[PDB]
Amino acid sequence: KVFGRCELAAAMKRHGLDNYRGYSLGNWVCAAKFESNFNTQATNRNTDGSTDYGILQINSRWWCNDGRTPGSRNLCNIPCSALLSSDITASVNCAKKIVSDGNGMNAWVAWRNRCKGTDVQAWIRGCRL
Ligand code: NA
Repeated sequence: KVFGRCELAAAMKRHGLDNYRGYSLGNWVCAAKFESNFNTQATNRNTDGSTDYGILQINSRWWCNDGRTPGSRNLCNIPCSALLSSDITASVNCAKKIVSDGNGMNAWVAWRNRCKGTDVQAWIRGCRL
């Protein structure tokens, strides 16, 4: 599924991401834009051989099981394929554990490089929330 901007904003809000760990909804929509372009089926291979899955590009190195990332963990206790679903529940549940891990949204390097400190409120501008 390719979400619309306000569509994803509404789905993240319903799943309790708005201001989760103090991160306004626009931070989460910004991160999704640059991680996945709002495509739930997005997958990208890392140099270390781990893969990033779904709207928030959650890494098989720690958070999900894909069966092909040696010495990795599955801290969200999910198959990585669950992060590609048109239903974002699994991605949002796992993102709550990642952002709780001590470094907030800096875990998403594209958030740090492209969203952090910017006018993230613009990402939810005009959305009926
Ligand atoms: Na893993």
